[PDB]
Amino acid sequence: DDDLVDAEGNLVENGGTYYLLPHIWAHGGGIETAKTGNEPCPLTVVRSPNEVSKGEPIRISSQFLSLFIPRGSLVALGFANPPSCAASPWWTVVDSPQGPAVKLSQQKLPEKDILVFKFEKVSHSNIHVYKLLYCQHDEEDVKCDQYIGIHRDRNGNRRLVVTEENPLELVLLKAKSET
Repeated sequence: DDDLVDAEGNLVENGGTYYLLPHIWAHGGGIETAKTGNEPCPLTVVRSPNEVSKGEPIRISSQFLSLFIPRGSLVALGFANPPSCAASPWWTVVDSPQGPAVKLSQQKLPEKDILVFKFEKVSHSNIHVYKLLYCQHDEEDVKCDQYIGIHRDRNGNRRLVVTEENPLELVLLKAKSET
């Protein structure tokens, strides 16, 4: 086993709630939502610009029943307290002209549209730091070949989108609670 480890050195709990913080202190705060484009409400998943903000507590749920999250496990990521307009907490990835973007949804999605993420251990770190991969279909299965990074839009929103150059790198900090 090489399970996911949180920021304090304890195994990440499956289904538990964590703050998804940048490894580099100066790179902003935790994850939250913004209302962008023609969205009717906040459905865009973004990173807070406030370095002191832990952002929202995020549920990290494996495809398995286990207590912890094994190496190479696909996960679904969801807001413990999502905007009222989202039908569920879960993040999904929606294609667009500029590329896949991380969003919330106004309907309930099938598990195959939310179990699309995987954390990947970053080499050369003392603290457990992970890149976040997006896993598209291998037309029957799934393949995690793209990374999530940030794209600051003309309004300053630091949107989580599929990236090419600089994957974000996070540390998972356990939250006092979710709900």
